Order: sequence, then structure tokens, then C-alpha cells
Amino acid sequence: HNFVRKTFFTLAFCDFCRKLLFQGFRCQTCGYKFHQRCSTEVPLMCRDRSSSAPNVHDDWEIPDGQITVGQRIGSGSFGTVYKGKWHGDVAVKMLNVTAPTPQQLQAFKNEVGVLRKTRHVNILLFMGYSTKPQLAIVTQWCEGSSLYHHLHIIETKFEMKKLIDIARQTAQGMDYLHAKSIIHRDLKSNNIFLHEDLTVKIGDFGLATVKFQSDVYAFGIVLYELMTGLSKVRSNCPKAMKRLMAECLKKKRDERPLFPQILASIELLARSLPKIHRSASEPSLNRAGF
Amino acid sequence: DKNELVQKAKLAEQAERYDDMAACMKSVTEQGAELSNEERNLLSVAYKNVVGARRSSWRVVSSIEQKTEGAEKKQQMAREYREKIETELRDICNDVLSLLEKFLIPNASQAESKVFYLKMKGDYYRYLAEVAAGDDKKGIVDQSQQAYQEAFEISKKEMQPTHPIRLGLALNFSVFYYEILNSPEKACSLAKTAFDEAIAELDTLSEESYKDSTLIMQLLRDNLTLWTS
Amino acid sequence: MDKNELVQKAKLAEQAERYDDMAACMKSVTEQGAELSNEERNLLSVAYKNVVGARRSSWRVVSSIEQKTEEKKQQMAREYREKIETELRDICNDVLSLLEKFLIPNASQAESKVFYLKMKGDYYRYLAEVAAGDDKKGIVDQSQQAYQEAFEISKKEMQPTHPIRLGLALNFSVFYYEILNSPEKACSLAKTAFDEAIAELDTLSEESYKDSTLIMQLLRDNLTLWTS
Ligand SMILES: O=C(c1c(F)ccc(NS(=O)(=O)N2CC[C@H](F)C2)c1F)c1c[nH]c2ncc(-c3cnc(C4CC4)nc3)cc12
Repeated sequence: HNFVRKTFFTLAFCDFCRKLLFQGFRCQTCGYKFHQRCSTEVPLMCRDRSSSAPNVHDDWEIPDGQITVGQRIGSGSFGTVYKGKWHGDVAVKMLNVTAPTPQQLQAFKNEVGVLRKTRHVNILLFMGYSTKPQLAIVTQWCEGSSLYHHLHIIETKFEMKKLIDIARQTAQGMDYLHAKSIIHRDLKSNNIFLHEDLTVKIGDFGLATVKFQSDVYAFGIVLYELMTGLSKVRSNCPKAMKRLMAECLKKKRDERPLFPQILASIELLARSLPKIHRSASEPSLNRAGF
Repeated sequence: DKNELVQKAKLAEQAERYDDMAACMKSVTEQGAELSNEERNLLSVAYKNVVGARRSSWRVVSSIEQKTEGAEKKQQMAREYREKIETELRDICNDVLSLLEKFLIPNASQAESKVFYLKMKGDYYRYLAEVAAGDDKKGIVDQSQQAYQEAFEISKKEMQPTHPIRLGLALNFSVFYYEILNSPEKACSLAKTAFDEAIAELDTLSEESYKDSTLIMQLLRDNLTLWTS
Repeated sequence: MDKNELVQKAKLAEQAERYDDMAACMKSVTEQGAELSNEERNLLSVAYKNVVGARRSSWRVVSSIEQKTEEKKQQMAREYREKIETELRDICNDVLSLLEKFLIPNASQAESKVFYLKMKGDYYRYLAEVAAGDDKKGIVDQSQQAYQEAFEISKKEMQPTHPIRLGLALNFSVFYYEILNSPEKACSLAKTAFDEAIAELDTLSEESYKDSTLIMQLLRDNLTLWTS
């Protein structure tokens, strides 16, 4: 391994201390980076000073029956999947429990009070709910086909730039949800769908009362399906793609990098491939050591 | 709102040529009219990056001095090269502060611009402090102390502990006394007080708010860990 | 000025970046006709590589946007791209003229003779991408003449495993492939260089054992990428 001096802008973090990295070292091999202060613990394997400010760049309830319901689309863990239409294009989930319990009845009021504010771009926007005959949830219908269908039924392989950008936009979704102190259990492509322009939409985040590292672990398997449709990934793609997957699938929790770091890292992985897309030149002599 | 130049600043940032970005974005201020948040937001990005190189460059060079003892001709050039940076660095600080105090603040209307512009003026005075020593350092730091005061004056009355601009002030203003007045406990209580308010404003979470909120608070919490250790 | 004086200054500008002054330091070494040792030679090559390293990265991204703008914007972005390449042409004109007029005429030693010519080919290859038409052909041709001439001395006086000789092996091979679109013609050429190094691996020494393999992995990674 050979290392050269470098100053990082925007957002960058250490790889050993796993904290903010402004000015440090970078490795031409496997893109390894580390602080000088944290260099004392860095192996050959692939007076601290403070920092500062970084630059940055009940009417919902609806009656029953009026909706022109469609065909069953799937089967969830705690409900039935359907699509309807009522003054607009929506879809409704037919939940399980016929007679709501008193515990979830009032929790139904607060669960609506919580889900009414989560308005992320890469999540399927909440549209409504109902409990008049039985518990039910209304979720926006995707004006197209889901993620799982595209990559497994009527195969339409996407652009690698599109493929990673899908992961990039997917990264934007789960990261914000964790900022709401929300830990997810059923994060998988079976619950991921593609909207207009095949934009990523993530659902199955409801039932805050009736029902992060594990979420990244689940997110790790999701990104595996993208580049596979570990070593099976394309060699022509930036090698830092393999590194990102490797850290996200660690068995230990805190060893797995958290979502906030990955958003900046994914941006880096989407820059090396276009900036350097050709046969490699020659690297110069190393000028550092420990 | 002459987008002809606005897109040019965007290109340079994409092209990483931050020297080009500053010159064009400077001409944006020459219009005199009030600037939107996006139009104003870029100006903080550009001049920050240019100063970012110098503070990286100056500290390493000064580290070689007060090091490698037992040499005359080695350190003679090193002193010249170190003080060669200062004249370059003083140009930016003289130029930028000559622009804030003339155009932006005197024409700023809302609390959004008034708090943001005063905070920026305070931050750049901080970087000028590391260079001078003693009275020369005193002649500058005593100017910045009033800046972080008046900036902290309007922000208390107008905008919430969740507002993006105010929260950033809670970070650097704490460091100001910590690294230029050397009062840990004094800085310890000041920033930690504003930290609790940010936790209290969790209900005010927005898609714009959540990114900055956690980002600074995480780093705000980190300072307590290392300082009091 | 003094040679020992400027060597120290370069070893400082090698830190804290500011490569513009670092290149200006090594240039003053040349004008007095003083030869460069093995270490004194590295700084000149290291410094000038990074200065043109920035512009190429800046140009490649800017070109991508211009070919993705479909319309006054397309007019403006195209104007900006043509501005960057003008800066590049100045640097290449300076660097090779410095070799041709001062450094190359005084070159005596065998190893240094290879190094001067290898730099001539590389700092002409970058000028090709801007050029089109007969301008591209001439730049491709002229760089090939220096590249070909450099390869002559490689076989006469240098071992099959020499870091500088292997350095010319990688770049000259790339020149035919990347620019002149002669993949197998270049692939056959590059394939020869790889076997020379592995033929006499015993001849290596700990000073350059891994140093030679630095290129060898790149050649292997080039070979694997090109083979498919
Ligand atoms: O399956 C659901 C669903 C569900 F049944 C129950 C719950 C949730 N989530 S939630 O309600 O818990 N959650 C919290 C608030 C917000 F409501 C989200 C769901 F997302 C869908 C919702 N909308 C959809 N649009 C399109 C598709 C679809 C289209 N095409 C295909 C293949 C042919 C290509 N397959 C599937 C599926 C759904």
C-alpha cells in the first residue's frame, strides 16, 4: 500500500476512527484513508485539534366501500394488498384484525398522528387510512412496476450509473427515517417499488404501535441484488463498491458504518468511475510510511 | 437574479475551480439587491474552500518551524515561506470583510439574512486570530467578540432553536472562547445550554432541518467529549 | 541560487501542496545546465505530473455536462470547456521546450536518456485528446516518434526489469490502445513487456522488488480489463 497527502472537502470521514476527516492521508490501493493521529493504529492491510462549522450543499380518515378496489397485488405479513381509486390514484391495504382491540384503537389515533408527517421523497407518500369496517391503510400506488419485478420478471437491466443512482436515492430514504428514531425490520426489495422514471419508493414503515445497524445490514442485501441482478460484481466498476458492501455486512453492529456516512461515501463511489473511465496510467513513488 | 452568472458559479464548483467561483459570485453582490437563500448559500461555500487550503497550508509550514532544531539556513527560508502565506491569506480576509460590511448587512431585511451575515463576519475574524500574536492578536480578537455578541442578540428574539442558521452559531461561538480565550468551563456551559434546546425542538423536524440538526449536534456533542477529557 | 538551497525548498512545497511553487522551484534548477541526480530528477517529474493532473480531471467532467445539455446553456457550457484546454496547451508547451532546449541536450547517462524521452511522449499524449483531425494525427504521430525512439535505448542498455524502462512500457502501450484505437496491436506490444519482467524475477533487489511490481499489477489489471 502507498499513501499520499490529501485534503477532503464536503463530507469525508476516517476509516479507522470513523469520524470526520478534513485533512489526512489517502491510499491509491483500495482507496484507504486515515488521520495522521489515527495512523498509529493503521496496519498494512487494505495533540488533537478541534473542528468547526461545515458548509452544507382526523380528516385523513376515509369511509369504506366507495373506493373502486382492484386486484390483489400481494400478501403482506399483517394485511392484504389491493389497489383502489377514490377521487385519485391510491392503493389500500386490507389489514388483519377484524375487531380492533382497545389498546390499538387509541394507538390508531396516535399512529396516524406519527405517520402524517413522514414526507420523504424516496418513500411512498402517505395518502390516507381507514378503520370504519376494519383496520386498513391507504398507500400511494406506484405508476409503473416495482423494483423486484424489474430485476426478476421481464428482465430490464438498468444502467450502472442508473443502478448506483438508484442505490444513492435509496440511501437518501433510509437515512432520514433513522433521524426520526425509527428502526426497520422488513427492509427488502420485496417492499421496494419504482415510481415514474423508476424512482425508488420505500414503504412498509407503518404501524408504529400495532407492530439502525440491522437496517444497514438489510440495506446491504438490497444493494447486493442491484450489482448482481461479492466477487461477482463487475471488475470494471470502481473497486470502492466492494469496500462499501464489505463494511455494511459486518456481523458486529457498531463496526458497520452508519447511514449518515454512507450518503457521502456513495457520492464518492459515483465520482471515481466517470472521472476515471479508461485503462489505468502509472502511479508514482510513495512518499510516506509508519 | 442574473442567472447567466449564477450558472457559471455552479459550473466552477462542478469543475472544482474554486478560484473561478469566487470572482463570479462576488459580482452577484455587485447587483445590490437582496439575494435568495440559494443565491446567498453558494457564497459561503466558495470563500470557505479557498480559506480552507490556507489554514491547511499555513499550519503544516509553521509546524516545520519550532521543529528540526540545530539549523540556521534551513529555518531562515522556512520563516520567509511561512510569512509568505500570511500576505496571501490577509488578502482574502481584507477583501471579504470589505464586502460584508458594505453590501450585504446594510441591505439585509429579514432575520434570516441578518443572523446569517453577522455569523459569517464573526467566523472569518476567527481565522485572522491565529496569525497575529499579542496586541496584534488582541487588536483583532476584541473586534470579533462584539460580532458574535450582536449576532447572538437578534437571533434570540427572532428564530427558533431549530433554525438552521442559529444552530451553527452555537458551535463556533463556543469554540471562540475555547481556543482564543481558553475558558473551557465557560464554553462548556454556553454550548451545552443550546444543545438541550435543540433536543427540545425535535417536534420542529423538517426535511431541511433534520440534516443540519443532527450534523452539527453530533459534532457539538463531540467537542464536549474531547475537551472535558 | 544554489542547488542544495532549492532542494530543501522543493521538499517543503512537496508538503502543504501549492504545487505551482514546487514546479517553479525545479525549473530554476534547469536553466543553469546542472544535471539532475536520481532523486533530483524525481521532483521535477512528480511536480509537473500533478499540475496537469488537475486540469485533465476538470476537463473530463466539464465535457460530460456539455454533451448532456439536450438552449442558451449549451452555448455557455461549451464556451467554458474551450477555456480549460487553452490552459493545458500552455503547460505542455513549457514542459517539453524545457526538456528539448535545456535538459535533453546535456543528457549523457544511459538511464537518464530513457527518462528524458519517456517524459516527452507522455506530455504529448495529453495534447492528443484536445486535438482533432490532422492536428490529432500529428500529435499522435510526433508523440509516437519520441515513444518509438525511447524504446530503442531500452533494449540496448536496460535490464528486462527496470522501473524506468517498464514505465515507458506501460504508457507507450496505452498510447496505441486508448488514443489510436489499436487494442490488439497495443495488447501484443504490452504482452511482451510483462513477460520480460517475470522472466528474470531473481534479478530484482529489495530496493525495487515491489517498486517494479507496482507497474506489473497495473499491467496485469490492464491485461485483464483489455482481454474481455
Ligand atoms: O404493497 C403495497 C403496500 C401494502 F400493501 C401495505 C402497506 C404498504 N406500506 S405502508 O402502508 O405500511 N407504508 C407506511 C405509510 C405508507 F402507506 C407506506 C405498502 F406499500 C403498496 C402500496 N402502494 C403500492 N404501489 C404499488 C405496488 C406494486 C406495483 N406493482 C407491483 C408489480 C407489478 C409490478 N407490485 C407492487 C404496491 C404497493
